[PDB]
Amino acid sequence: RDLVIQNEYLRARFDPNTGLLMELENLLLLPVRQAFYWYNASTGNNLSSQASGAYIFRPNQNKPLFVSHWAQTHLVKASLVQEVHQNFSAWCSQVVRLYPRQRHLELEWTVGPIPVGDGWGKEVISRFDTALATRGLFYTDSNGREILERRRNYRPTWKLNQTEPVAGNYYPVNSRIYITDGNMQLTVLTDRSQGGSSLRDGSLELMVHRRLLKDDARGVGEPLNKEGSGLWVRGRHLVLLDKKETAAARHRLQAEMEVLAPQVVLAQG
Amino acid sequence: GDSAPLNEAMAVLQHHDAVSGTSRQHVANDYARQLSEGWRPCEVLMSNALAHLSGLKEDFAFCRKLNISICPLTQTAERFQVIVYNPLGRKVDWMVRLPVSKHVYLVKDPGGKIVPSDVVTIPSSDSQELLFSALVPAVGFSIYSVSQMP
Amino acid sequence: GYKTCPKVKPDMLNVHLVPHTHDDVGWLKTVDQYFYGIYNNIQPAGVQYILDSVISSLLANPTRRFIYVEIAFFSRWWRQQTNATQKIVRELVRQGRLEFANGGWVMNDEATTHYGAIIDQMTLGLRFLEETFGSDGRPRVAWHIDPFGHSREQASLFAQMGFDGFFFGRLDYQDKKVRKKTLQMEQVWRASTSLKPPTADLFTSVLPNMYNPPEGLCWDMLCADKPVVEDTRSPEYNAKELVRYFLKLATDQGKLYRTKHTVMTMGSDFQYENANTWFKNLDKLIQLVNA
Amino acid sequence: IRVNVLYSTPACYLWELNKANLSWSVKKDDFFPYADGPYMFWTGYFSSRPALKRYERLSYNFLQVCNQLEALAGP
Amino acid sequence: PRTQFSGLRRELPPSVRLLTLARWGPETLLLRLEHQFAVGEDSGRNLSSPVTLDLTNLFSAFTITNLRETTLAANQLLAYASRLQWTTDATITLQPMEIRTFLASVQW
Ligand SMILES: *[C@H]1O[C@H](CO)[C@@H](O[C@@H]2O[C@H](CO)[C@@H](O[C@@H]3O[C@H](CO[C@H]4O[C@H](CO[C@H]5O[C@H](CO)[C@@H](O)[C@H](O)[C@@H]5O[C@H]5O[C@H](CO)[C@@H](O)[C@H](O)[C@@H]5O)[C@@H](O)[C@H](O[C@H]5O[C@H](CO)[C@@H](O)[C@H](O)[C@@H]5O)[C@@H]4O)[C@@H](O)[C@H](O[C@H]4O[C@H](CO)[C@@H](O)[C@H](O)[C@@H]4O[C@H]4O[C@H](CO)[C@@H](O)[C@H](O)[C@@H]4O)[C@@H]3O)[C@H](O)[C@H]2NC(C)=O)[C@H](O)[C@H]1NC(C)=O
Ligand SMILES: *[C@@H]1O[C@H](CO)[C@@H](O[C@@H]2O[C@H](CO)[C@@H](O)[C@H](O)[C@H]2NC(C)=O)[C@H](O)[C@H]1NC(C)=O
Ligand SMILES: *[C@@H]1O[C@H](CO)[C@@H](O[C@@H]2O[C@H](CO)[C@@H](O)[C@H](O)[C@H]2NC(C)=O)[C@H](O)[C@H]1NC(C)=O
Ligand SMILES: *[C@@H]1O[C@H](CO)[C@@H](O[C@H]2O[C@H](CO)[C@@H](O)[C@H](O)[C@H]2NC(C)=O)[C@H](O)[C@H]1NC(C)=O
Ligand SMILES: *[C@@H]1O[C@H](CO)[C@@H](O)[C@H](O)[C@H]1NC(C)=O
Ligand SMILES: [Zn+2]
Repeated sequence: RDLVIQNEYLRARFDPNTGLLMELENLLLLPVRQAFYWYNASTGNNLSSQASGAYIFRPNQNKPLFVSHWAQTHLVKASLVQEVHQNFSAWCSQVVRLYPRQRHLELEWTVGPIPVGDGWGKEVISRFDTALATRGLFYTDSNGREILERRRNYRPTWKLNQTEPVAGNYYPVNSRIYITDGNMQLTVLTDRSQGGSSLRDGSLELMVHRRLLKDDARGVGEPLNKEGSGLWVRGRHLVLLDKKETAAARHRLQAEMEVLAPQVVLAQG
Repeated sequence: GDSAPLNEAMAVLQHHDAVSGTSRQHVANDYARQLSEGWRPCEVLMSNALAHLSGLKEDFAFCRKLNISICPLTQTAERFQVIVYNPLGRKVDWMVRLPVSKHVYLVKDPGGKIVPSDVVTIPSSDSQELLFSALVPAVGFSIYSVSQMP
Repeated sequence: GYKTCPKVKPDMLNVHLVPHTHDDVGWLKTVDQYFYGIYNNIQPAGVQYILDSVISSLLANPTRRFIYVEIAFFSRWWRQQTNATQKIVRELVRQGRLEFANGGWVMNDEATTHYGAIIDQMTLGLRFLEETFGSDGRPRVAWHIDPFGHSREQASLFAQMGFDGFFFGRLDYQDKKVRKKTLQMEQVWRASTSLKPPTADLFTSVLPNMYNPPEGLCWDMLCADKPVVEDTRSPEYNAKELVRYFLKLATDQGKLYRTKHTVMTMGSDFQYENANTWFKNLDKLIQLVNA
Repeated sequence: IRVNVLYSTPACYLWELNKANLSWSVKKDDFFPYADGPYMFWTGYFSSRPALKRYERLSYNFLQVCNQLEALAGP
Repeated sequence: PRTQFSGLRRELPPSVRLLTLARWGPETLLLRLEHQFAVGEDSGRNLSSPVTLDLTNLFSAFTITNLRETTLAANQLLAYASRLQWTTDATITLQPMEIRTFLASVQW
């Protein structure tokens, strides 16, 4: 008996030993894992004085660390919603939802005040992992319109000498991003522009938040530090699963329902 | 009611040192400030627009903090309305989620018929939200009515 | 517009000096602090002075040209002027002594902006110019010199707005290296995989030194480069060496571009505060080298 | 070789490039990622300042609704 | 007294998007209509195919009396505009990803 939430179009499973999303399915089944990892921001080394900062993204380690290997889940099954609350940490938690007749799975993440007390700048990411063979390719939307194909460590225009395996593979994602094995597609919609890329195959990742304590020598003259009310942020990610040939119409139409959403105004009476 | 101030602030934030977040903290604060001040004249415009389009007599109000489960009106009033506007060129069947007090609420749609509702609880904060489906026409709006049962 | 362009000297290498001022609508100071010139300690910059000077310097020599880009700053300054000044300036634009480059309310970013928001922003700038100067104040080229990388959609948007060209400064260092070696600094950018050509075909040109003067020819009040000294009996005389430097500098650059033409962006972040420091010397420069 | 320098605008320089009637190569991709030198990429601002980034994309949705309503009402 | 409104008499087909509906002036609105699908995203429902629309009565809130084609930023009259060429070596119809801008005089 595993932790499950569903509605008319989708069914999500959670891994019994971890509390993390384990399987998503169309009532197309897809073993997908999601979790929050962080990048140990770089302040420089013998290879170059450069350090991560307001502009520049430079990890002093190419492999991110788990914000936590498991999450404390709390099931809430209501007449109108079905959500799995997840608690990864004091500064990280998420709510996974499925509403009435909605084609996507809602992932509302809250990356609280990132602890910089360890004296290490950090850059958080939500990374989805899968087995669907993507051959280093993945897609991103350009300012929310046409979609450009992206390849790990590759340049259409010249013969690239990669200097940062993680950094040089990040592209702007303003609305969406997706990875398909040519047969089934997993797409992620955002509520704001973020960074992202497919670092290992069958995987994906967007950057939720970052906090560096050292300027990156490009002009600002101050570390992306002390943002105040902004230290604590909450956003949503809309997960979409469909066959490659049917994906397009869904991410287009929902993506538009996402930016041109409904407005609510109240009146006493 | 003026939409000019907000259109202007949205332009400013389009700068390359603004939304990119590549400006200093005080400039990042003044950016948000210009935006906050553009939201007022707009909801003024939105009030007149609706009052005109629906004839409704009540003074409208906006809930800017739904963002974190906070709205004085929906957590205090015993009788109030929800006007949901839809900007899309097609109909929407969207879920409403407002913060309420520990009571039971009855929801009636545009026609007056009782629509399914449900008060859900927010884990760990022990506060709750009223929920229901709001069917809205393209480029239009719908007005539902709510009342906490005694 | 184009019917107002200068006289090129065919069968010679032509260097187009493009005087300008990159005015960030906020970065290290706020918009009001930048416009008024408040807290010059944080950063010396006051756009209201920059605009006054440019105009004077333009009336000082009809040969001089100036391109201004941030409409949000110009828009303000404008309402602040007298009918007299406004009548004058409109004539400088009519005969193209004052030209507008991007036309947007600001020079927007290309990685985090929403295509729809970029349009409202542009329409807003182009709207002001439109009803203030008419056809005569409409930009012809797009001017992104500082954004950090460029999106294909941006090119598509500008193409659809009727811009003929688009120039920029920041591109990957490896990409640049190859382009200069492959004489490919300029080409045509097909920004759409949907729209039918020429609809989304925007001409693109990669500027030389990002957007700053060549090393040694920065005459703003912010640089300290040695100014032009002609007095032949004066020890500070450098007019001769100056020209020797330039000529070599120009023919070096020519080799990087396909036509007998190349640009030289004369100005940087918030320059021309005192527009005259720039023009006085530039005037001599043009005369001494064409001599 | 000979040299002629002159005052000019980005538009006039473009008019000359057109007048030459050449044939240029074609670009079909974006210019991301930007990198002004080894080990340094300008890919961190893609997510810098989440809060503000969201505040703006939200004000957009809002201004729109504001626009549409001003259009439907006829003051 | 008016529980529900709509501004359209017939809604937009899925492949189209109301980009802008605005107040350009006293009796003048700014309208933009884009085709939110790029070639290939048909997704089995010919959603990428071109679409033809009627603008007379699309809207109920007001009536369109005059219309005039425009460039994306609305600063030139599309029919009176032109761009330099480059050698590389009512009823409005929309093609994939095409955005058309209009300034229409109206009456409420
Ligand atoms: C969920 O969604 C959210 C979006 O919906 C999202 O973003 C957040 O959105 C909310 C609203 O939705 C935003 O809230 C608004 O923020 C505005 C900006 O606040 C900041 O800037 C103010 C001004 O800053 C300048 O001036 C200060 C002094 O006056 C200086 O200290 C600053 O350094 C800065 O100075 C610079 O600029 C000066 C010119 O302005 C210049 O002279 C000077 O030299 C220099 O260059 C600050 O006052 C403000 O500080 C407050 O809050 C911080 C918390 O960080 C405290 O530390 C401070 O003590 C102080 O309390 C911020 O720095 C606000 O202005 C705006 O306030 C108004 O509106 C709210 C409600 O919306 C009212 O409660 C409030 O009373 C204000 O109304 C006042 O003004 C109006 C008109 O504006 C007027 O009618 C009324 O009388 C009244 O006087 C509001 O708070 C918020 O900014 C967004 N956050 C972020 C990070 O972007 C949010 O992230 C999402 N949440 C999630 C997912 O977690
Ligand atoms: C997730 O669980 C953690 C438990 O580690 C919660 O954080 C602790 O909360 C208690 C009381 O609220 C505090 O006294 C502890 O100091 C907190 N842990 C820390 C910061 O060390 C956290 O509130 C939960 N997050 C959720 C579910 O939102
Ligand atoms: C890939 O990038 C590296 C660094 O930019 C290049 O190697 C460096 O080259 C410089 C001189 O050209 C040496 O002084 C450094 O020691 C090299 N870095 C190291 C530690 O290897 C390299 O040339 C690039 N790839 C190629 C061969 O084009
Ligand atoms: C994250 O980076 C830090 C900083 O490099 C790593 O620890 C380092 O910092 C210490 C002081 O803050 C130095 O004294 C150590 O020499 C240095 N460690 C190394 C690389 O030798 C830290 O281990 C990293 N965190 C993790 C767990 O990845
Ligand atoms: C220009 O200034 C004069 C004052 O000399 C003023 O009367 C006039 O109205 C101004 N321009 C306009 C608005 O016609
Ligand atoms: Zn700049």
